[PDB]
Amino acid sequence: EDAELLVTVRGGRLRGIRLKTPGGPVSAFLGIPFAEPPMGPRRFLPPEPKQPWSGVVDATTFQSVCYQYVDTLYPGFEGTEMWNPNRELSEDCLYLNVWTPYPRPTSPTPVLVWIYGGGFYSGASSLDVYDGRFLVQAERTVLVSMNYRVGAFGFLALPGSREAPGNVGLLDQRLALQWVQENVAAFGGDPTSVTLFGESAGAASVGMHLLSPPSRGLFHRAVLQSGAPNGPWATVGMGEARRRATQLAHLVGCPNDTELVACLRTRPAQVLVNHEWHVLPQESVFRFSFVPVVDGDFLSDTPEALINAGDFHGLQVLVGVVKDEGSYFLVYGAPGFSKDNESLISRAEFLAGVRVGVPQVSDLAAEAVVLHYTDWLHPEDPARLREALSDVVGDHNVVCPVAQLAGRLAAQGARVYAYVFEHRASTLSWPLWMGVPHGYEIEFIFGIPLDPSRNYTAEEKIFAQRLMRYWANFARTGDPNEPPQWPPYTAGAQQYVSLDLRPLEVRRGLRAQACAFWNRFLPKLLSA
Amino acid sequence: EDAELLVTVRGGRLRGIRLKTPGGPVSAFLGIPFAEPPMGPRRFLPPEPKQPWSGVVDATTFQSVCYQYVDTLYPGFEGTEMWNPNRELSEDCLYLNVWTPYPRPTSPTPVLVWIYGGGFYSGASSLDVYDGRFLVQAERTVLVSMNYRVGAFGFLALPGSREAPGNVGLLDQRLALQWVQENVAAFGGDPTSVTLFGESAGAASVGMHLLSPPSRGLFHRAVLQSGAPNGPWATVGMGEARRRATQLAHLVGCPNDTELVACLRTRPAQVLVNHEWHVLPQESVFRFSFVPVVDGDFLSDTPEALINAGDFHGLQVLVGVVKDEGSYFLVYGAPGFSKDNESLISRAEFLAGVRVGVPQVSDLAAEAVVLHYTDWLHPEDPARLREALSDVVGDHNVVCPVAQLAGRLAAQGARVYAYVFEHRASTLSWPLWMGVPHGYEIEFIFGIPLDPSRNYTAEEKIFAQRLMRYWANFARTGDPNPQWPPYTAGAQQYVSLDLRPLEVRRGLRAQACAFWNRFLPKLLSA
Ligand SMILES: *[C@@H]1O[C@H](CO[C@@H]2O[C@@H](C)[C@@H](O)[C@@H](O)[C@@H]2O)[C@@H](O[C@@H]2O[C@H](CO)[C@@H](O)[C@H](O)[C@H]2NC(C)=O)[C@H](O)[C@H]1NC(C)=O
Ligand SMILES: *[C@@H]1O[C@H](CO[C@@H]2O[C@@H](C)[C@@H](O)[C@@H](O)[C@@H]2O)[C@@H](O)[C@H](O)[C@H]1NC(C)=O
Ligand SMILES: Nc1c2c(nc3ccccc13)CCCC2
Ligand SMILES: Nc1c2c(nc3ccccc13)CCCC2
Repeated sequence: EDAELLVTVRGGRLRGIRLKTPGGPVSAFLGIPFAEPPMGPRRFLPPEPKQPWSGVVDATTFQSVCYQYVDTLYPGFEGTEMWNPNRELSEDCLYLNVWTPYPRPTSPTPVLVWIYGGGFYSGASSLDVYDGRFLVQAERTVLVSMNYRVGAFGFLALPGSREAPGNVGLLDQRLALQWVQENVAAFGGDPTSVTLFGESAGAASVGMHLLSPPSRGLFHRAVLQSGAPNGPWATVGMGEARRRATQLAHLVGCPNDTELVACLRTRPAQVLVNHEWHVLPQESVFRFSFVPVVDGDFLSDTPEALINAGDFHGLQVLVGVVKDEGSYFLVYGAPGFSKDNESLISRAEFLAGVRVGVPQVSDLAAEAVVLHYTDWLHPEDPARLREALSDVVGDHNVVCPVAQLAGRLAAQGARVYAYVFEHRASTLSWPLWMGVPHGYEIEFIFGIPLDPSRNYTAEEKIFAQRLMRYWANFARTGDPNEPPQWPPYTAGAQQYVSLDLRPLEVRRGLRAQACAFWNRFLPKLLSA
Repeated sequence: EDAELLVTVRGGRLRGIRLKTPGGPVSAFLGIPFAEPPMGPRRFLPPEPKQPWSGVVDATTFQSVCYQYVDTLYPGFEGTEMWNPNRELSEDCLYLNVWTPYPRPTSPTPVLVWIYGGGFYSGASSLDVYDGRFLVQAERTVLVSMNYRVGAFGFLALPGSREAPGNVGLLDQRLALQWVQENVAAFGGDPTSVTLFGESAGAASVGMHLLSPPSRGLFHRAVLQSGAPNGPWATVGMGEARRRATQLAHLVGCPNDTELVACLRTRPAQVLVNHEWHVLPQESVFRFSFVPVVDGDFLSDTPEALINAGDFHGLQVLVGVVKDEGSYFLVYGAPGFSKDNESLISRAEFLAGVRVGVPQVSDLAAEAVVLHYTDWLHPEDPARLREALSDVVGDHNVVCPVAQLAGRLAAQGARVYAYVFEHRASTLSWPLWMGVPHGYEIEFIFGIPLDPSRNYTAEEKIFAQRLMRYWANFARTGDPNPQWPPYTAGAQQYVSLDLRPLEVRRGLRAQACAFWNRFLPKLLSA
């Protein structure tokens, strides 16, 4: 037996596996339990640490995915299946993974912690596209990813109740981050240089760990990719959380908060998932039923409030977006859209879709959106209309939330780096009109193009290697630049770089004209 | 006696004068009385027609300027003095002018009727820059201009009262237009082809005649230059009109409407003028105390409602703006501005000026303006800020009202032509940063460059002749015609007027004017 694949952590002994890379061998420890299974009476409760075990836990394959809705819109389509669970669903799912160089490192090695996205209703650390092996081998880091509860199992909140307090999925993450502090050295990781990185809801979660003091001592640097804690989708108010938890109970035959959660706990997990989307107040895209709740505990104020009031000196942050953040979401409810035609919508469809992409606002607010995103020299051009609705959804949900976070953090002491990821993968199966859709920079950051079994080009492999260098430099030093150069983002100059097969190009403003509308004006209108 | 300079109109006999022009003689009848002098007990009342006279009235010079404020911000500066009165002030001012070719045409000739602007508080047909002689001698048309009462004397309104009903300045205009129908033939004019054209408030008045049926049988075609009846400055509501009338009264020592107007009539005209600007509710630019009031009589609804609801089939309209409508207005009250330095304002000054240029709106509305006119990659560039405040003032007060007027008329049956005038006159004395300011296309329409005594270039003279042809072509055919296409709500085509040939372009500040015409009203109701 290979001693490099035996590790003792505080709970007990683990047996790992050796994995091949086009470069060298990597050690992987998959399916390490870090919490007690949140089953039965423990559904909806904060995670409790994993009791220690005798014998040797076999950490040789991915454990199960937390219960979640499965995309069925395009059965068999690679563009959606790559995000669907690739292991059995279980509520017994709070496991984490460690990838480390082979043999295990000598000296403390810098640690990357990955938090997956998926709108807080979906995701898993087992997905192919989050494979740690390439970053570990190429950039000599230790990489940890964790599963955390999603949907109602992670974020159903009856605020004030002991029985369903909310944010427990967030607490899953924190527990994993605590686990990393106490055990990562056993694998050669340096617990004093831990960098959090995530995408979609994972980037929102990274941000929430920045703004929650108990989490803030658990890591040192942050990367937020196409997501932010201040997005209109990433948090919910106490009342709406209570209304949504309550409508779910009604939809599954339930039933006193205690009597209500008690009844929810007797229902099969899959039953809750089947009614997940029906709790939403409105037909929408880019809105999700059970997300983090602002109740004064995990988040003492709204993420936007906490950003504006924070002393962020001594923090380095890497943030960015892809070119076409909003595109794919349109085929999940915007009238006239499809992945299978050109989606050249009519003006009436555009106006309809504006209410789907910016839900729950006054008619005045909708008109203000229609005003900003219309070219009044071409009010009915279908191609321009498709592009504008994509820009509405992308600006409203990702780009302008991210721009606000970056600018406020920068103006309040943080060193910020910003990127726009502008390369469309040669392997992409979504239509060409979707551009670079939300999420399709992750495969390059994780180095997936280096897999020979996959058919990327020679330039994409080099591109992936550049990206891994940028991210790893940021982890080690707080600066993505190699020790043409990538400048910090400031509230004034608003400089960012474009990542593609061409060399770095520095540009100004993350959609500054649009994001003035969403960040500066539209809040004021909504208060009157 | 010269038989060409005697005309008989329904009131009596008139004696004219023969005028020299660079291109030949022109007959001019200047100072024809068309109403009884609105003096004494007739201050504030509708004009009453001139009663006929025996003998021969000498219509040989411009009559008096109606009582108005005189600009003193830059004493002696031609840029302001050229608009100030060039005759004595009097309430005895209701005279009009007729220019006609020499000898008088023997076939009926199409008529252009000019209404001057000046914010409804100032102006005169006497001004050099409205000299009719050049248009007449070049395009063989008959040109008429009239004086109309301005300020309180033309537009002070206590709505509902017979003693100060308001809009009497407009009725002065209407009376002159009635005069044109009964008498223009006596000079060779054709009362069946009359084209109204005006600028600033004169353009807004042209529009109000389109939207009031009694005026609408008195002309056939319309030209609106840098002004429109739907502009935020061109009308006022009944209540606000009454509030300003009443404050003006209080400020000059006057306590019953008939007793209030009675007391106002005992005040010297100059006393009224001195207190004109004090009734304005707010510090502002591009706002004027006494303007047309929407009271259901002359205007049965607001100019927007009447436009949006009107069937305009069979109407031809020529409309347009200058390049920099808003620029000069800023040195009259916007913080940091001067005609004498570059006025490279600070952002703090910019934000202040937005409240002066967009007066009487909610803080929310003010913010909506700041959003659309800030470049958020250069939020504090002084030059960009200067250019942006100019655009705020010009777009809100002129460009977008005219564009709204143009598009709605086109979409409901009218043939519309639109222009942007982009030539800065060689003679201009306003600073270079103001561009082509509001009003500095008029001299080219009237052909003033043909005056040899004035130092225009040979290219400006050719340019002036080209413009006069366009306007006169529009007057005779309804079509100014490289070809100048109709303005429509979809394609929104307009032409650029400068020393280069016609260039067709799209949209009268379409992105900005969607804000002012489509969105901002909705925001102001909630
Ligand atoms: C441009 O000038 C304005 C106006 O100042 C007037 O005109 C100048 C040419 C000069 O004659 C000044 O003395 C005049 O007062 C300047 O704005 C003024 O700033 C002063 C501060 O000293 C202030 O008291 C005034 O209220 C301001 N005037 C207005 C109308 O707001 C402006 O600073 C000058 N711009 C420059 C120098 O770049
Ligand atoms: C594009 O597709 C939209 C969705 O229609 C669905 O998908 C297409 C491919 C067809 O199979 C259709 O029958 C399905 O219901 C349409 O609503 C939209 O009109 C289409 N746009 C076009 C054809 O230009
Ligand atoms: N780009 C993404 C898509 C889906 N889920 C995702 C989850 C996380 C990050 C990107 C994603 C499901 C629908 C297909 C697109
Ligand atoms: N441009 C104009 C100015 C004034 N009056 C005007 C009147 C009509 C048209 C343009 C004008 C008086 C102030 C100086 C500028």
